[PDB]
Amino acid sequence: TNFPDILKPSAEDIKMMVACRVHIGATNLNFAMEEYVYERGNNNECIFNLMKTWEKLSLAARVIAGISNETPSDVVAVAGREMAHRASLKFMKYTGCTAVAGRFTPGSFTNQIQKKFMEPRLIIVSDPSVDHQALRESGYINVPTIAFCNSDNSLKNVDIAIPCNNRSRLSIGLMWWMLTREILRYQGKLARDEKWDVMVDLFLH
Amino acid sequence: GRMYNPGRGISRRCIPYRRSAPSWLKTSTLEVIDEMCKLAKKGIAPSQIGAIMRDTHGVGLVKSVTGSKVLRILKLAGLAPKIPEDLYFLMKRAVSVRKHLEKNKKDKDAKYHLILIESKIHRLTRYYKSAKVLEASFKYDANTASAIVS
Amino acid sequence: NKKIELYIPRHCSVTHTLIAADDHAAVQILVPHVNENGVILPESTVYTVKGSVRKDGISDHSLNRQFQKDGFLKTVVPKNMMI
Amino acid sequence: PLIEVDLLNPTAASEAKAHKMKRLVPTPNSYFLEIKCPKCGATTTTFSHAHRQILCQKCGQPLGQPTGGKLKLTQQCKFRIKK
Amino acid sequence: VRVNVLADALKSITNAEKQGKRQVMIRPASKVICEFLNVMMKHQYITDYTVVDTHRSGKIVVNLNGRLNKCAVISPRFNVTLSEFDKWEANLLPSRHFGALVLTTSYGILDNTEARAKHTGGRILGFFY
Amino acid sequence: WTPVTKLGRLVKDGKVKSIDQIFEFGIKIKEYQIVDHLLPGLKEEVMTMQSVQKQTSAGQRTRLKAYVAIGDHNGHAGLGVKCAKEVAEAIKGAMIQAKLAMVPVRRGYWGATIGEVHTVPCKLTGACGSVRVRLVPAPRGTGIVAAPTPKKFLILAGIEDVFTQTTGHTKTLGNFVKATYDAVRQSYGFQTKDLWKVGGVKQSPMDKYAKILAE
Amino acid sequence: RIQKGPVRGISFKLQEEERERRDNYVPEKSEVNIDKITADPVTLKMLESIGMPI
Amino acid sequence: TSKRRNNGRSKKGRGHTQNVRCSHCGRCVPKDKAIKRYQIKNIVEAA
RNA sequence: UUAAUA
RNA sequence: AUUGGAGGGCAAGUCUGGUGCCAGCAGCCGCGGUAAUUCCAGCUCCAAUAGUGUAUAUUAAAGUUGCUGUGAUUAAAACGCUCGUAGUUGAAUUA
RNA sequence: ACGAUCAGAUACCGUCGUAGUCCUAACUAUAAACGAUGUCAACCAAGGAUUGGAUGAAAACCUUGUUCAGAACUUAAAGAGAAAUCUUGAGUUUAUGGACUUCAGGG
RNA sequence: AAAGAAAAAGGAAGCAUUCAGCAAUAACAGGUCUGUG
Repeated sequence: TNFPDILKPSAEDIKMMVACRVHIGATNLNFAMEEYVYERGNNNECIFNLMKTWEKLSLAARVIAGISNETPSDVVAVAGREMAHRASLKFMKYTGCTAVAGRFTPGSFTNQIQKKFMEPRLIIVSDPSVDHQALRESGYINVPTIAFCNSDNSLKNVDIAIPCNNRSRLSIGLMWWMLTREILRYQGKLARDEKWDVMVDLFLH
Repeated sequence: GRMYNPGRGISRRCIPYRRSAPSWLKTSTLEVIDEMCKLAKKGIAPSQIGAIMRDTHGVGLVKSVTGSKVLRILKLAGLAPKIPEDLYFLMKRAVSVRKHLEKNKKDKDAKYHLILIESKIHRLTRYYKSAKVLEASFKYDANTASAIVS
Repeated sequence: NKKIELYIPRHCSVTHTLIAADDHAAVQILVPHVNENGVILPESTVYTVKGSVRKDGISDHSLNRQFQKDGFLKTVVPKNMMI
Repeated sequence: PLIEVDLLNPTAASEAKAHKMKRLVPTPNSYFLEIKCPKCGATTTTFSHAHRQILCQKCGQPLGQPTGGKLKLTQQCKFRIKK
Repeated sequence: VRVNVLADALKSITNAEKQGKRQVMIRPASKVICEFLNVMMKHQYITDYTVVDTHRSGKIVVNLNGRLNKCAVISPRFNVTLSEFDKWEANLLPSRHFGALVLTTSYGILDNTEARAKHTGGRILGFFY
Repeated sequence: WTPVTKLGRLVKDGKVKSIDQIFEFGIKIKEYQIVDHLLPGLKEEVMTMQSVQKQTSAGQRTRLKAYVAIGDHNGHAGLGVKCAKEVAEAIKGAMIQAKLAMVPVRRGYWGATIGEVHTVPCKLTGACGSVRVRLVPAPRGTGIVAAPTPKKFLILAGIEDVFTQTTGHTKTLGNFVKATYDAVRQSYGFQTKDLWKVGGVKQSPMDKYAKILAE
Repeated sequence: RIQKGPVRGISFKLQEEERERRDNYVPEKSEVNIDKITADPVTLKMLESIGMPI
Repeated sequence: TSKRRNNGRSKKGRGHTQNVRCSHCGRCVPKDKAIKRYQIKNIVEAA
């Protein structure tokens, strides 16, 4: 069907995610991401349902691979926090989708006379809290957005949200790596039955 | 909200969605009537009479067992008081405040609340007369309510 | 003779209301279909979200109901909200 | 709330949390129970939120003290909820 | 206090659709509220509704489908004559093809179109675009 | 010439043949040359030239503010504002802004479908500041019953018959036109009974032509 | 200042080449363990809820 | 108009508060509107 | 400390 | 073929002669202190036309009297507060 | 009433000082008596904290979950407004009508 | 951490080395129609 039997995660990915403490959120829970949270922790820390994290991740990868088949440059991935600069750059390397690592200039999506006027068809943001500028410009240019949201994040101007930890380098590096691996798999460039050559430590900061 | 002050409380009772008697209740209506009429002779208000049955005899609602309300049963048995229960308890409060007001002439919050209490009495008496419960010759007098409400 | 309407407008997939010509926050998400091997297909399912829906911070949940309805997600939205 | 749930079929957990009247069909939180008096074997049926001192049906051994919202049964009184 | 329960219900429905909600709850249910909803349903402005009995003038749950711009009630229900239908329609409906009044008549609670066909006037209840 | 945005590239190639195609998918217009390419022979009408002033240490800095309205007589219109130190530059800048602010005007019939379309489909209210302008459909014979200020705009939108009821400080010529443009702007956003049908699935020009544009 | 350390506004060919040699360096033995794992007891609740033990 | 939402006071579902005297000019100010500061100092200067 | 007017 | 006007409201002159904060125009804003687009005249043309100006009053404009239909934090305007009769308005429910 | 200051000072500054300030009885009936926001009722975006109950967990008080009532606060790309601002409304109003009372008509 | 600052030494010269010239936007109804065919 639309979610065939081949897209379920292997036990290793769930093994890896717990090893990178992806499932652990923050203390305060936003109303929008109550569904993703499974149960409050012992120390009042949100614990995300890892199955729902993967289901959103594959769906996000399917959307990205659809646009990126024809024109990879129409996907823009921004990473405000320094713990995601390497991950976003590595994503740019293996997919060809334009990446923004440093500070996001407020107007690079709307100022057409500006020399860095970039017209995307999709935006990926590592953190709605940090990259609010890229998020808010999507409301002026008619562009859907994908975000890696923690339990405290504001789910405004985002359309596909990936509930995960997005503070620790292990959590940030893994999700970008897993997103890139799944993007290529949908693209067909990577057989689903074989192991990717590049390991996660290449994405870590 | 409340009639006179700006308070707004929703403290209520929640009748269950079962108009019939519960399965575990096996007492017949004759035992309920005889016990409830025995309490009526002891000089107990119908609001309190039903409570005693609910707490002690497990008869929480009387319309569920006998099919008729508490006041209607007492009217049939002749134990219904001449002055309705809610009007009597309001006249008892007005007398109580007025007695305190005799020695304490400088109390201006008791004079304000006595005004509110007596306005309630004239609102209820107006309703009961239209409902034919009270004869039109009834009238609340502070020089008279002391004896009838004692 | 000449056509009455200048154009036939789109309907938001969440609120089932028209998308104004000036609504500059209205997105359009294309979800391609996959074959049995997980490799996507040229065809896709189109989704539309009105501008006001996105700004309230509710478009993500509203889409999840639609994604789950069409089968792209299976165990995301619980039963009591699957309306 | 921005996220909305089904209104005809509310979950048991949500209905248990709601105020006794703001439920779909309002239900009381009280119940009728029977207490096993420690002195004898008799059982007395009584309300949950009783507003008076409750004694055994056989003898005058007290079984509960009314405290503004629920009977405070003694530590040695065992009760079962009548269904 | 609650004087017009139909006013409370129709303001609940419009507020629900302005926010884009899928379904709304109306606490006091009446015959007039049900007949008003049935008129709207026949013109396909609401999907359906379900009346839940609570032994206390129970509740109504209405399902909305992106179509009811505004449903409103009209304060004191003026006695509307058959010659006054156009004066009311020209005032309350956006055009001559879109809206529909609602009137209570001896033959039931009807809209202006089928009350005109039955040749009868009555007190006006409300309208909906 | 020399388009910079993706839609500007598409229209210059003659790939987006209709301005209504842009309005369907809500793509923003950022080149005034796009509108000139898709709507040739537009008519110009300068509503007013009001002069504003800023107090400075040496005196007053007078600039001329131009309100111009544009739009072919077949259901399109636009209002733009620009203030500049010269009349010539104020009108030219406002003219550019008017083309960028193009909007579709939905109009219908009054009582029956006898061609052609002449009046607004329903009652529309434009909410500027204190000024509020209401538009009511009218029969064939009646012209635009309105003040000269919004009548000039309503002519350019192709609305031959309408009724108006204005409220507020209509002497504010800046807001008077701005309220008329607001009432017309939401004509296609109001869901009538005839727009219930979803129609058919269409393809966005920016998605099906993305391969050519990038390369 | 360049000899002491890098400068934000200065970027030359030598600096870029040094960055590429060091960032692409990948350890032969990854620092993610396989035969140890191990976490607190409440961690094991989700592994068994998911469906796999350790 | 209203330079402050709270009118410059600390007043709420009260509506009369007692006066306190200013420490310098001896003016009467309401207790909530007064600018209250606390001082804890040694009776011997650092010299 | 005092400091009015056009 | 006359009447009124030619700064704006409001269609019509930055034409020429006198007049110089005087005479005066001006329903309102205002123009006139010697280079008057507004005074007094000459020419020209603007509106209506056997009619055209003025004054007073009615009506519309006026959503500036409000039933349709107004406003009340700061523009004018919520009684100091509560009780209270007339008046107005009043939950669901009956084959 | 003095003494200062000042051009003068019937004032601000300093000293003295009658009525008054205080209690009882009786009048007076006005305040920027202000939230400059009438009373009742329905719907209504995210929170954190607090006062008083109810109810589970955790050994009167503290720490947490739910819920009722109260005085408030923070955020809004949303609604409204001429704007300031309002959001426990000043929102749901030219898409104009839930009930009632009072008041205003350029200075 | 940076733009930079204060001695001291060296130097003819270490206040931007010192002193000057040119010196933006806007304005006064500031002076000159007795400088001008």
